[PDB]
Amino acid sequence: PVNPCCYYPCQHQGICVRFGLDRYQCDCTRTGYSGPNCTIPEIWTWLRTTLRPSPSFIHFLLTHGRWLWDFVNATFIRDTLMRLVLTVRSNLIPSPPTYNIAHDYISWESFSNVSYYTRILPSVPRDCPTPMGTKGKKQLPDAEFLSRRFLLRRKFIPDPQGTNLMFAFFAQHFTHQFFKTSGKMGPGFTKALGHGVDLGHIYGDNLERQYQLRLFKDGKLKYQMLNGEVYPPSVEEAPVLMHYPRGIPPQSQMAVGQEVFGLLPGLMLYATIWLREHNRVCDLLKAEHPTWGDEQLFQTARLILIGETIKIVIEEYVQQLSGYFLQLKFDPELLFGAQFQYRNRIAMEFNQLYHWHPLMPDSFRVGPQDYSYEQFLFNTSMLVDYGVEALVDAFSRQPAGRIGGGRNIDHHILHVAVDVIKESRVLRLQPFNEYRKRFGMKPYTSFQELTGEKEMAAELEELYGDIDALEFYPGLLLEKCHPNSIFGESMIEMGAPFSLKGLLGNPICSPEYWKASTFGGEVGFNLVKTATLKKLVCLNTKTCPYVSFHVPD
Amino acid sequence: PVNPCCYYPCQHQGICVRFGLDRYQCDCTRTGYSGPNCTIPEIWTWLRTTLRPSPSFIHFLLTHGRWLWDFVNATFIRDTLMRLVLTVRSNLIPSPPTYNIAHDYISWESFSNVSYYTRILPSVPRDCPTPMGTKGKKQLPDAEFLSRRFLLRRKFIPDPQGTNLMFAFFAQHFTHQFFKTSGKMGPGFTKALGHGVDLGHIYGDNLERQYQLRLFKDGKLKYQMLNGEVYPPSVEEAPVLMHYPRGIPPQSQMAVGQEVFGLLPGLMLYATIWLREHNRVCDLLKAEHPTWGDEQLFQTARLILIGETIKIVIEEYVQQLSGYFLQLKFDPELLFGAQFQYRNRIAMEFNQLYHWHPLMPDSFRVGPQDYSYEQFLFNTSMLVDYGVEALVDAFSRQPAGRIGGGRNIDHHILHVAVDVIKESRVLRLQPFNEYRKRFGMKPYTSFQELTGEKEMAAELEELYGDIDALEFYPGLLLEKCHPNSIFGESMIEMGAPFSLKGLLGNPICSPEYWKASTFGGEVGFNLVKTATLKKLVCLNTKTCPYVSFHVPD
Ligand code: HEM
Ligand code: HEM
Ligand SMILES: *[C@@H]1O[C@H](CO)[C@@H](O[C@@H]2O[C@H](CO)[C@@H](O[C@@H]3O[C@H](CO)[C@@H](O)[C@H](O)[C@@H]3O)[C@H](O)[C@H]2NC(C)=O)[C@H](O)[C@H]1NC(C)=O
Ligand SMILES: *[C@@H]1O[C@H](CO)[C@@H](O[C@@H]2O[C@H](CO)[C@@H](O[C@@H]3O[C@H](CO)[C@@H](O)[C@H](O)[C@@H]3O)[C@H](O)[C@H]2NC(C)=O)[C@H](O)[C@H]1NC(C)=O
Ligand SMILES: CC[C@@H](CO)NC(=O)Cc1c(C)n(C(=O)c2ccc(Cl)cc2)c2ccc(OC)cc12
Ligand SMILES: CC[C@@H](CO)NC(=O)Cc1c(C)n(C(=O)c2ccc(Cl)cc2)c2ccc(OC)cc12
Ligand SMILES: *[C@@H]1O[C@H](CO)[C@@H](O[C@@H]2O[C@H](CO)[C@@H](O)[C@H](O)[C@H]2NC(C)=O)[C@H](O)[C@H]1NC(C)=O
Ligand SMILES: *[C@@H]1O[C@H](CO)[C@@H](O[C@@H]2O[C@H](CO)[C@@H](O)[C@H](O)[C@H]2NC(C)=O)[C@H](O)[C@H]1NC(C)=O
Ligand SMILES: *[C@@H]1O[C@H](CO)[C@@H](O[C@@H]2O[C@H](CO)[C@@H](O)[C@H](O)[C@H]2NC(C)=O)[C@H](O)[C@H]1NC(C)=O
Ligand SMILES: *[C@@H]1O[C@H](CO)[C@@H](O[C@@H]2O[C@H](CO)[C@@H](O)[C@H](O)[C@H]2NC(C)=O)[C@H](O)[C@H]1NC(C)=O
Repeated sequence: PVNPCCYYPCQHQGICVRFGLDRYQCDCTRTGYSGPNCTIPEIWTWLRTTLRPSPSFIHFLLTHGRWLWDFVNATFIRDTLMRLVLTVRSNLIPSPPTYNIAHDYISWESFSNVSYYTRILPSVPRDCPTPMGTKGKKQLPDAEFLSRRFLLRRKFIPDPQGTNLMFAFFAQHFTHQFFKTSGKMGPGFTKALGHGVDLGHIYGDNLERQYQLRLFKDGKLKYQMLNGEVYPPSVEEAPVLMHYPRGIPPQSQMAVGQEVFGLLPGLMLYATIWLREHNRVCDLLKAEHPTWGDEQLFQTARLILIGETIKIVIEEYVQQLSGYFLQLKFDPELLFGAQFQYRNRIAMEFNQLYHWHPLMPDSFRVGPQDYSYEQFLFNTSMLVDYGVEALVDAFSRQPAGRIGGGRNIDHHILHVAVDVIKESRVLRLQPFNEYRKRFGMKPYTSFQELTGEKEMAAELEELYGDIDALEFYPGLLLEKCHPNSIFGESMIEMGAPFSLKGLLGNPICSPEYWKASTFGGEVGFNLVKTATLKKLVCLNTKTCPYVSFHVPD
Repeated sequence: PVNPCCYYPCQHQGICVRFGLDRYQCDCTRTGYSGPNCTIPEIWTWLRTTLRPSPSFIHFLLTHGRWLWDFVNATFIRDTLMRLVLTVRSNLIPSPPTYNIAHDYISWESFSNVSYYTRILPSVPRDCPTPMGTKGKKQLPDAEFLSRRFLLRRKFIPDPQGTNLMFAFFAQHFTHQFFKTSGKMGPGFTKALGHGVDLGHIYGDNLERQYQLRLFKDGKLKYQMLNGEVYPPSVEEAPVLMHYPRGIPPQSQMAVGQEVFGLLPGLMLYATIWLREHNRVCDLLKAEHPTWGDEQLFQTARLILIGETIKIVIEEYVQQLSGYFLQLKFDPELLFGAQFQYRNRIAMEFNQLYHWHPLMPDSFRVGPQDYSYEQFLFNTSMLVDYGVEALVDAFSRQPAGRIGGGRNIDHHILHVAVDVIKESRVLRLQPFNEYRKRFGMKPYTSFQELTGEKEMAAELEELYGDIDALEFYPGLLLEKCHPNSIFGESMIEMGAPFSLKGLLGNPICSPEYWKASTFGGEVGFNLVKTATLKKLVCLNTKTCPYVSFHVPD
């Protein structure tokens, strides 16, 4: 017969389990629901559900009435909510992890083979009628067409919140620590073990590689001097696998710890920023700690930057993204009261949802100059010709695409979005609406309801046949935005839990790690605590330019 | 000058940090103490310390007055204490981990390179005057002599608590999951990634190896039929690295997942027991779940046995070891209230303290027959000639050495204890008395106080010069026992936290994992919950013999 699990009968996180020839059962353990499918609510659950406001409403409360928020921020309520935000959001993510591409059930292998992404919902069983469960047509909308029609940039739609390329690239740099999908093993698998903010894009994803980059004196990273300015070394001084155009592969060529940053100037830019940071830090340690070995100076500088990364990410990055009036606060001691696992494992759906290409503009403006994609991609010289100050200034001033809402990827990078849909189909990712459910939301009942506009709605409806069969990635980028947001409801609510668990699940946030000692004393500790995009830039430059995650005025 | 940290100035878990040319500072963050060395107690700490009874006293309460305990066990207090036991004990161990052989300071590498054991206290800095801090002679007592004199069995001292070889071997089997010290990388390093009860001694420490053992039908492990009895397959049917005497390396040769079990008959015995278990379980799954793949049947059987292992370990193993009247209880839901990290990382000191060779007897009695060490070690045929029932019966009936108290390793295996002291010295393990401190105890002020007997006391005293300089491993095995115990104060108090954190830090204990679903439903779940040494034996045999962790009457 039909695999019963193809109907996704078990609700509210209950686990579908096949029995006998053709039966199923749900595991409602700890779901707050009981009954055949986990839909009869417990005493308290039912109180919560009635008294739960909508994601939209909360969003509104947070984006409105600064008078109340200026007061809140000023008091401890800032910490009370920050804690709330941290615990309720985190909690929706399995820790320790659950599944992967091979196992649609907890297993020792899935727990211990750190080479996999995890997954939050299982796969569509291989044996289902329609390719995504029980509804839709047999064939699914042709990837290519789907993007052409709904994701291809018509005219440039700027992000309504003032988000800049200075942000965009940081977004890319940063994420590419833990998105390193494997060429050799294939989709579902990751080179970026560590699965978090390990800075394995500065330090390399392996010790052999990291060892090529280390200067081994005073625990510094290797570098080179071009125009009296510090930059990463060449592969001539640091042999190590870097994907680059063969052509000028010695000098001009650079090595960084993420084998892909050689490509776009904005990547190498941040790589330069952080390297200058690493060494600047060491300088301040060796000051304090003459007796310290090179190894210690290295490992400790690392920890500083890891901490520094997470502060900026939370208090600058996510602050800007969210457009909140609640002033976000990075402070691990907030979670010492709570029950939190200090471990992280990158999920595939996360991989899928962080494909923020729409941010990317039509061209790249550097003061008077205006560079084509053709001119910008692979530009081996652009970083060193312009100088970090002038490039930071540049990106800080140029806008970026409203991520969600649709029709907003520039045609150059459109094929990436196509491949994402292609692998989505390879990974057997469940229907969008099923993910809506798992992240607490109500599933959509129409395409018109998904994106509040008839044209795309009816056209999608015709293509997919059914809203339930609407795929995950399309779902995310086509959904209507809240008023004046970078993206819509489903992006926030599925994005948050992954992001926060990534950030706070880091061991350095742990009670065990989060001490002055661990960052070599107060100067270390306060470097983390007083971290700032503007500091990470200007402390490492001769000049201090415009540096921000939003365009001026 | 002298590295200030060689005095171990920072108390109560405060972290010594070198500053400038010759200064130090303590990191008393969250120690419950403040002041220069972390010795000025906080308001509550001071209340706890006054109101803390001695380890000895508690031990007495637990081993005495069954009338009170028969009542306690019968009520919920059994769970209240079991929880207490679990939380207070666990807590003394860093999670996430701290150091390793390379780093005497938290680092990303030490956090993420799972190839190391961790360590609870740092090393003796390389630059200290005496080889163990500031006291003792320059040279340390000659390993060989130290064992000859104090650890070599005179006459056999049986364990006063009735502990048998049936226990002894389980102890060895079990532990050798997570003690797999690496030949190639050297001391400080481990083949046994997983760092816990992963059953990587049944399933192998790698997927390539595990794949050689799997039958790949109905998710069973490969096997062979000798005398109508099931046993592990030969290397002819399962090629895979097994350390064995070259000689009869085809048939007669066996493969198991731990490359060392080929040696002693009691190891292969348990290997046989668990393999029979694995397949017996699969049989019961395939019954329920016809549609299930081979992969699922395999991963799930695993989880059952992992759970089954931990129940028996806690409720039978540690029960017997402890001689408690409080009836220990394996129940993960006990910790869902608490703040617990569901991760484990095997420490070196743990490695060091679990060298329970003294358990091993003078010879091996199998009913009428009496086998020399010469006859027992490497006996390729002994398992299959005798039959598991008759061998279980045998070990269940023969005693075992009082582990602590001294002078109790049989001369055959004495060199192991020598090597342990040798690597202790390689790993730069801190003084015994420093470990006493870190595990809450008061340091010893005399050798006479360590083992309450003048002869060994004054002789040690002369050899080591100072109690502070007394090494870790000697300390553990020479210390006086509580009345009628298998070992003394320091073994329990340093052993417990590691053991419980190993057991309960397992992901399957997690809220996220601990569901009927995860073990494929109620039959799975109850297999874990109703687990028993006696079941693990008799359900897999034609006959049911004497099977117990203690000798009869
Ligand atoms: C001009 C700038 C950019 C270019 C040229 C670009 C291009 C690409 C390419 C070629 C791929 C790989 C396609 C594949 O493997 O199928 C990719 C994937 C990806 N992109 Fe972009 N992208 C840009 C900006 C961004 C931004 C702003 C983000 C948002 C943080 C981002 C995040 C990602 C991620 C996370 C992946 C998948 C990585 C993995 O699975 O390992 N990229 N992009
Ligand atoms: C006749 C039985 C036994 C023999 C012949 C034996 C012998 C040995 C040998 C040869 C070593 C390795 C020496 C070295 O690498 O320096 C060793 C280490 C060890 N033994 Fe025993 N032993 C026996 C029983 C036990 C028992 C009852 C236990 C207690 C659980 C035990 C636990 C260990 C452990 C945990 C190690 C270190 C493993 C590692 O670092 O990987 N053994 N023993
Ligand atoms: C966990 O850490 C250990 C030890 O740090 C890593 O193993 C070791 O890796 C290094 C570099 O890969 C090897 O060092 C040697 O140094 C010279 C310096 O020029 C190098 O050129 C030589 O080729 C040589 O390999 C070392 O041999 C190797 N072995 C050990 C145990 O020291 C291990 O790779 C780490 N584990 C993981 C998975 O990262
Ligand atoms: C994590 O899991 C992956 C996938 O299970 C492991 O990689 C894969 O390992 C297997 C066995 O080592 C390879 O399978 C192939 O199967 C045939 C069957 O006879 C075997 O004889 C061939 O030699 C062949 O290798 C497979 O190639 C390999 N690659 C992948 C990604 O599938 C990986 O080893 C695991 N990671 C760790 C560290 O355990
Ligand atoms: C909808 C458009 C605007 C609102 O005007 N942006 C957001 O809501 C972005 C956002 C918030 C608020 N996240 C938090 O849940 C969050 C924000 C701040 C703190 Cl402190 C904690 C969580 C995210 C977590 C992850 C994420 O990427 C995947 C985006 C977000
Ligand atoms: C001193 C001799 C007798 C007492 O007569 N044995 C013990 O005390 C052994 C013992 C107890 C009690 N452990 C618990 O702390 C323990 C026991 C039971 C539960 Cl449920 C939890 C912890 C150990 C944890 C680990 C361990 O090996 C390293 C031994 C032990
Ligand atoms: C739980 O869900 C299952 C499957 O989704 C339900 O079975 C369906 O019953 C509904 C209404 O009673 C019908 O629409 C279908 O005929 C059934 N579908 C399938 C696939 O079997 C089941 O009724 C639910 N459990 C209960 C008892 O409410
Ligand atoms: C990559 O960028 C570099 C430097 O940014 C380009 O060289 C400059 O281009 C501008 C206008 O495009 C001109 O003024 C000059 O030809 C160059 N700079 C000056 C003032 O000398 C280069 O052409 C680009 N290469 C690629 C890959 O397109
Ligand atoms: C903390 O410990 C250090 C070092 O162990 C103390 O320094 C010692 O002071 C004691 C008594 O005052 C003397 O025995 C030694 O002369 C000192 N030893 C060393 C190695 O310096 C220090 O006094 C303690 N901190 C305080 C202020 O109580
Ligand atoms: C290993 O053990 C086997 C079987 O347990 C030994 O063979 C038996 O030894 C007993 C007495 O030692 C004798 O009755 C026989 O010689 C054997 N069994 C019978 C009844 O046939 C064997 O000698 C041992 N080998 C080693 C490694 O010493």
